[PDB]
Amino acid sequence: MNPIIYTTLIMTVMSGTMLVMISSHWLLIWIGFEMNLLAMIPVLMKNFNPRATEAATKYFLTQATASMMLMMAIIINLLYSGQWTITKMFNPVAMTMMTMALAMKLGLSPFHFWVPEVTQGISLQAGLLLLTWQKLAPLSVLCQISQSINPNLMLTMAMLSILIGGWGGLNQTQLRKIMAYSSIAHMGWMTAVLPYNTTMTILNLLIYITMTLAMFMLLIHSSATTTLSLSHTWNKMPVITSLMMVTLLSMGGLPPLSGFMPKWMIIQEMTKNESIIMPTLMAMTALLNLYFYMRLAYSSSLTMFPSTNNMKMKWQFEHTKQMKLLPTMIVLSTLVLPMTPALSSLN
Amino acid sequence: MTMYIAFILSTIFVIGFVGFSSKPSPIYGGLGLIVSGGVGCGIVLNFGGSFLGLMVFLIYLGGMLVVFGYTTAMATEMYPEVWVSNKTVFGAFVSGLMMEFCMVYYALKEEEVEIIFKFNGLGDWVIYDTGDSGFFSEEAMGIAALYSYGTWLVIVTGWSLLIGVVVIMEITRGN
Amino acid sequence: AKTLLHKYSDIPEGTECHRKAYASTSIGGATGLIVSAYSIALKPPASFLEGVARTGRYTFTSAAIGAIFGLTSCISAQVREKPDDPLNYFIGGCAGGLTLGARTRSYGIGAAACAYMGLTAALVKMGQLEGWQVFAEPKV
Amino acid sequence: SDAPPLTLEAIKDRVLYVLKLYDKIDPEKLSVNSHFMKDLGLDSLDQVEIIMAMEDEFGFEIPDIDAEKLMCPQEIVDYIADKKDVYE
Amino acid sequence: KFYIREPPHGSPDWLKVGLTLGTSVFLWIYLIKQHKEDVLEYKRRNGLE
Amino acid sequence: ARQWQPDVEWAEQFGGAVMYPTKETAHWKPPPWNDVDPPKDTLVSNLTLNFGPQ
Amino acid sequence: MTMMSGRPGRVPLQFLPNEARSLPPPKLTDPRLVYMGFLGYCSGLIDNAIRRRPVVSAGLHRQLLYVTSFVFFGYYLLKRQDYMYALRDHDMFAYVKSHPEDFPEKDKKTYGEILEEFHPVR
Amino acid sequence: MPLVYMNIIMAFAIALAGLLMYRSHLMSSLLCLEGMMLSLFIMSTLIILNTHFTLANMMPIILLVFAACEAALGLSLLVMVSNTYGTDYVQNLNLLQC
Amino acid sequence: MNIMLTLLTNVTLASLLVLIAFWLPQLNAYSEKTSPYECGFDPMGSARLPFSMKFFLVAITFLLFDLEIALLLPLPWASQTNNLKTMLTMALFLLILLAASLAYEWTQKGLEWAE
Ligand SMILES: CCCCCCCCCCCCCCCCCC(=O)OC[C@H](COP(=O)([O-])OCC(O)COP(=O)([O-])OC[C@@H](COC(=O)CCCCCCCCCCCCCCCCC)OC(=O)CCCCCCCCCCCCCCCCC)OC(=O)CCCCCCCCCCCCCCCCC
Ligand SMILES: CCCCCCCCCCCCCCCCCC(=O)OC[C@H](COP(=O)([O-])OCC(O)COP(=O)([O-])OC[C@@H](COC(=O)CCCCCCCCCCCCCCCCC)OC(=O)CCCCCCCCCCCCCCCCC)OC(=O)CCCCCCCCCCCCCCCCC
Ligand SMILES: CCCCCCCCCCCCCCCCCC(=O)OC[C@H](COP(=O)([O-])OCC(O)COP(=O)([O-])OC[C@@H](COC(=O)CCCCCCCCCCCCCCCCC)OC(=O)CCCCCCCCCCCCCCCCC)OC(=O)CCCCCCCCCCCCCCCCC
Ligand SMILES: CCCCCCCCCCCCCCCCC[C@@H](O)O[C@H](CO[C@H](O)CCCCCCCCCCCCCCC)COP(=O)(O)OCC[N+](C)(C)C
Ligand SMILES: CCCCCCCCCCCCCCCCC[C@@H](O)O[C@H](CO[C@H](O)CCCCCCCCCCCCCCC)COP(=O)(O)OCC[N+](C)(C)C
Ligand SMILES: CCCCCCCCCCCCCCCCC[C@@H](O)O[C@H](CO[C@H](O)CCCCCCCCCCCCCCC)COP(=O)(O)OCC[N+](C)(C)C
Ligand SMILES: CCCCCCCCCCCC(=O)SCCNC(=O)CCNC(=O)[C@H](O)C(C)(C)COP(=O)(O)O
Repeated sequence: MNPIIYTTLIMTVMSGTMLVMISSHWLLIWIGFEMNLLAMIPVLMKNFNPRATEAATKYFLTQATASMMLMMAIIINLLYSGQWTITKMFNPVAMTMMTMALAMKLGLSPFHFWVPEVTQGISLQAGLLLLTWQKLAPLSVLCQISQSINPNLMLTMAMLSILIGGWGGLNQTQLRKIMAYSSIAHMGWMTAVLPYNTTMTILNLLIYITMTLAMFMLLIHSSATTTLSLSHTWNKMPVITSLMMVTLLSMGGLPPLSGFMPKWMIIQEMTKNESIIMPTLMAMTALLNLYFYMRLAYSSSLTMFPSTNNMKMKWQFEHTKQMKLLPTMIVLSTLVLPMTPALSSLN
Repeated sequence: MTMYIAFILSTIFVIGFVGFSSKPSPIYGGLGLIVSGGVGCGIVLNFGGSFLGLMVFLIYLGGMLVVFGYTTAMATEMYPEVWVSNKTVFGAFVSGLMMEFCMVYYALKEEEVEIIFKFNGLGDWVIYDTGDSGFFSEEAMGIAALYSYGTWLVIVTGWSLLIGVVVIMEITRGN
Repeated sequence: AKTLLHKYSDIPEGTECHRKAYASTSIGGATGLIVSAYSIALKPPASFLEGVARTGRYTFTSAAIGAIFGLTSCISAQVREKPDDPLNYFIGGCAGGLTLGARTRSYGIGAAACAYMGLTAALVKMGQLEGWQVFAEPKV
Repeated sequence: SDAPPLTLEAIKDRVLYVLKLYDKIDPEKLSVNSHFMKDLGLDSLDQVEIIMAMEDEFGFEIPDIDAEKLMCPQEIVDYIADKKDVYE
Repeated sequence: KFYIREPPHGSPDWLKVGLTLGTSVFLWIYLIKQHKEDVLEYKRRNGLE
Repeated sequence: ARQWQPDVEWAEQFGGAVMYPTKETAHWKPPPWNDVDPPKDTLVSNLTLNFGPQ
Repeated sequence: MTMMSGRPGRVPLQFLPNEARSLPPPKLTDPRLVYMGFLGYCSGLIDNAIRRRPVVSAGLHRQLLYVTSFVFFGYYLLKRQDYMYALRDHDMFAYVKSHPEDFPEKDKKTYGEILEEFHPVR
Repeated sequence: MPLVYMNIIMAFAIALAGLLMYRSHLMSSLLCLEGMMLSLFIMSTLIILNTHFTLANMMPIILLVFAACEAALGLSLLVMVSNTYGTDYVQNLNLLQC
Repeated sequence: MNIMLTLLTNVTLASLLVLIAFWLPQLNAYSEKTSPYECGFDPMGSARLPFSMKFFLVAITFLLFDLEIALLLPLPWASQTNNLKTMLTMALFLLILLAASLAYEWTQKGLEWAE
């Protein structure tokens, strides 16, 4: 792929997302989704191999079905009220269709099956883009129509997402599938609090995006895609493994790290609405994500796995390409808990 | 009640959808989609959408020619399937036919809300407007307003078309 | 739908044990049917008849669990003259757990199901009494 | 999981099943130790056909130099066991 | 010592160093003046001084 | 004496295609080191045509 | 679910309305600003460590830029957060004032006339 | 609602069901996607014509445009899939698991 | 109403011609007469085998270029608007983007058939 072509494709993806963000008309939001998918399919296939082709095909099928359901919901809403503005849907059937379509776009359970496969089939850069930037548009649409959310369906999908993310992550040795299941669980956390406080949803999205960017950049810097490949990093760059262990602890929600701030806030917000059982179950379930993060930390930085002889050669060479935003991303992923009240700036 | 021409057309539309959704060989699926496109063009013509119906018919004819070529290239088998050569295909076709029959019967014999809402039928002619004025067609004016009102739509559509050309070229490169 | 749960909850706790058992059996059968549908969709049974058998065993297990729980809880409530008591729900839940263990023919499964299902049923009864909400409305 | 751990007994049963399906062999005068040319009175081409049936049954090709040595059901059993790495 | 070009030579890139230092200095001066103006506006609006 | 550190046998627990190996996933194979599978010998047949005699 | 985004008279993308100038600006020695500078310094140290440079002394201009950028952004973030909390308090007080029937004042009794139950510890 | 509206909505439901239940060929699923788009076009056109929403008359055309893009996208992917396997059967797309 | 009658008449006439052609003459059908034609000989393979498309990329591009026709057909009515400058700008911009798409595919060897 030409660098100019790749830049144009990335700009088209971002401009489709922004068109979704800035539109007041349902047709323009649908157009933004369509443009985003059209430009995003080639990016998944930059490095050509059968696995990338399969991931692109699965992604296209899922997103096209979601787009068709999205348009059907829009058309039913127009039928029952001659309105195109994205304010609040006037038909419960259209609302159910829209909720299911946006859940399929986000990958919430039980529409989660494509996320680990597509993440495993693409490179780490494509995985970073897919798991960070692709969540903005459906979440923005869901935030705009939050007052029309049926709480039962949304909360059921969120709880299923948390549970399934934990259970699926428990079984993985590939790092991309671990990241995908973490994404599913975090998306469940994001959508659990949506019918109550969209500011908490935005804060959770920001924290998750920062930690995911740090994780994927640390995985690109130490070019590992499996657990055993990552077990070799300590013998070449120990600082990377130490920072990765701290970031993994933050992703587990352990205080006083940054990852604790969203869940905490979400929990307290839910208790303001006499929701007690569900936050308790969600936290006890996120314990599973913490468990497999700790397993990765055990294999990567807290113990020293055996290495190979050829590693000596790698001792003689540095990294020619540096990621400029990795240190800031790590610091934001760990030490921003004392700045918690700043969330008032988000509303 | 008046000859229910629109109802017959919509029934044939649903039948063609059942035909290509039971998924026989893509030759017959394309045939069913062509039939559905022509009949939907007829429906829209009956409701006053001459340009939109003709355009959708033309667009789907071109797309189905491309689909036929691609089916002969990469979607063929030794014995292509018809709606009666397979237990699964015939079962799906029959199930769709009787499902449409049941929906129609529960619609025109009594008032019942299947999924979204309920109604009695009575033919489309009731809900018209009897608007009596004009030396033009409102559909043509609304479509032509795209170049004066819909500048933003034209911009985004043209950008998406150019990007789609670039995208197909990028995808089919291989290597 | 929630109409099945409303049909179960409309009957008073210690009255009309047959109707309450029938309602709980209906709820269990629906749950088992949904479980069978997902199992067939994600784990194909290699033949139509084996899929039918899997659906039958799943649905009968779930319906038997529901029937046993409802009957036992209603009978315990009416015999003890203690409605609005989580003990009856605990007894019914353990009866359903023993039913599941006998179905799977496992002693450990039976004991664990008794304990956990009884705890869950007692918790549900407590939530019914004190008005605990699972899906809270957005009050603030 | 894949096919169960094929044993010597199942291999021997399959070999005799496809050997008794051959029309030029008396179904009861055949034994595991019977020599094709001597006891069964077969020719070289009959032996080649038997090896073709063996290849069809056990799903793997047999070269000519080896097939010239398989001269009774027991030799076929030993060859199949060696090729499939079966100890029992 | 080294046998290769060693892009970092005995001298540092004075252009980049100057740009970085100038950016920091300008940001600090801008912050100082903005805080001064904010204090003055707050006092004028609330009638303190 | 020295601190215990993982060895090869300890390391191979994390080298399979999946944690918790069952009988169904025992035949699963880890993906290739680069994300490139070997090409399949799916030879595309040409079309054979009789041109003439008539 | 969206409390303050629909407030009347809200300019879409300002980040700092004019009325926020009526509030006292945060002091430049604000402990939150000092923590922001500390975060910038930590980012600079991690930048040195990742690039395999002397952690404490490698690029002094880079650490200075890190700290300055973090402090610069943190000042305006603190201003916006303070303004939002002030807006919340203003709206709450106005709503309480405009609805006296929902926030009644009831006379408070002294503990000598309120009967509290005693639970012995034994 | 007229019975024509119910027929069009049922057509969309049938096309969605046909897409969600896969046989071997991917081309059939692509055709189901196209049928879904056609039913959406018909439904929106009927609503806009009945309500005499003049400026919305250009809405269905835009729909068609993006339909084409989607169609093209699908066909592109199909080509590559065939090039890998000599077939468009969806059971060959199983290198990745959950 | 008239167009429906015309279509029915034309289809009826064609079907009646087919019926006459199939029921009037004397038919003698045997296996050699009805065999497939390959100029003297039995075909080696099936005619249902895959048949490679060397112009597949142009076929896909035809799909995208067919919708520019939909976008450009309302131009005679669009020419009657009061703000002719905006309409002319948008029409010229759309045609320019179409020409740019054609040029991009041409220069990237996208119009050359596969070998
Ligand atoms: C607006 C939004 C709404 C949208 C939705 C609206 C949809 C409307 C459109 C409806 C019109 C139809 C359109 C045509 C679509 C194209 C279909 C197609 O191409 O099939 C390809 C598909 C695969 O193609 P293939 O590769 O050629 O087939 C190879 C073999 O099939 C496979 O090889 P094998 O033989 O080796 O495999 C073993 C065997 C395995 O087969 C089995 O094991 C299935 C047998 C289960 C029997 C169930 C027990 C009976 C009792 C339950 C009744 C409940 C009440 C009981 C109350 C208490 C009882 C005392 O076959 C299977 O694996 C098939 C499994 C899938 C079964 C059907 C899927 C349904 C959901 C899955 C759950 C299954 C039922 C569980 C119970 C759920 C609750 C009823 O073919 C099929 O699998 C089924 C044949 C197609 C005919 C069925 C289509 C009708 C269903 C339409 C949707 C449901 C109703 C719609 C609305 C109604 C209410 C609103
Ligand atoms: C914090 C500090 C420390 C606290 C924590 C630590 C201490 C507490 C926890 C540790 C101990 C508790 C663990 C529970 C036992 C788990 C058993 C197990 O895992 O089975 C798997 C295990 C493997 O399953 P499998 O591989 O599928 O089957 C192969 C079998 O090995 C093949 O087996 P088999 O063919 O040879 O024969 C099996 C068969 C026949 O087995 C036999 O031959 C022996 C018969 C055993 C049945 C009961 C014992 C009879 C003799 C004493 C009778 C009671 C004396 C007085 C009790 C009241 C005291 C006033 O079993 C039966 O038929 C059972 C029928 C049930 C009738 C009685 C049920 C009464 C349950 C509770 C009674 C007491 C309530 C508590 C009162 C406390 C007073 C303050 O099955 C067994 O081998 C054991 C099965 C026998 C069950 C013994 C349970 C009695 C102990 C009391 C349990 C109640 C406490 C737990 C509360 C929740 C209960 C639902
Ligand atoms: C709560 C209140 C506030 C608390 C503050 C927050 C916590 C501390 C600050 C955190 C961030 C700051 C430092 C992080 C970047 C440093 C990078 C680094 O690697 O350090 C190496 C570096 C030494 O390397 P070198 O000099 O270039 O030469 C040695 C070679 O490089 C040879 O080195 P090597 O790379 O070849 O050695 C290999 C080694 C390399 O591995 C490492 O070096 C580990 C680095 C981990 C990065 C920390 C994560 C990012 C920050 C998150 C902190 C979380 C805190 C929450 C609690 C959880 C604790 C984990 O790998 C291993 O040995 C494997 C160990 C695995 C065991 C698991 C533990 C690892 C994570 C533990 C992190 C603990 C927190 C940070 C504590 C400070 C660490 C320097 O350490 C330093 O010199 C920096 C320390 C600070 C000095 C500046 C202080 C200012 C000067 C004094 C002025 C007084 C100020 C007040 C004025 C008053 C007027 C008088
Ligand atoms: C903020 C940074 C700016 C540059 C980057 C912006 C990125 C987005 C792309 C372009 C922005 C779109 C703005 C144009 C919106 C159109 C509406 C506005 O401009 O008015 C039009 C004015 O017409 C202008 O000529 C618009 C045409 C300008 C755009 C054409 C070329 C620019 C396209 C560049 C990006 C597109 C993709 C890449 C192409 C190479 C029509 O108004 P008018 O007709 O008076 O009255 C209509 C009301 N009536 C009906 C009641 C009478
Ligand atoms: C990891 C911690 C989070 C880091 C977040 C990224 C930090 C860098 C971002 C770069 C700063 C520029 C962002 C915006 C500046 C100007 C844009 C401004 O106009 O936007 C306003 C909005 O202001 C911004 O949203 C504020 C961004 C501040 C984010 C930081 C808060 C993080 C919470 C606490 C964590 C501590 C962070 C420490 C920082 C180093 C418009 O408001 P409005 O259009 O009406 O709201 C739209 C959404 N509504 C309607 C649904 C409500
Ligand atoms: C240009 C457009 C306008 C055209 C208008 C005319 C349209 C004509 C359509 C087709 C007719 C042309 C065919 C020529 C005569 C028809 C003969 C055939 O169709 O029927 C025969 C009739 O055969 C029937 O199977 C047996 C007759 C019994 C069935 C008739 C049912 C009712 C009759 C009961 C007797 C009581 C009278 C009731 C009526 C008043 C079958 O002959 P068959 O050998 O196969 O086919 C070869 C025909 N050959 C010999 C001419 C080459
Ligand atoms: C469908 C219609 C098909 C009909 C057409 C068939 C056309 C094919 C014709 C092919 C003719 C040939 O190849 S001609 C075959 C080539 N020549 C020979 O085979 C003779 C020399 N071989 C011997 O003498 C051996 O000793 C021997 C007697 C075999 C003892 O075999 P055993 O070691 O076992 O004992």
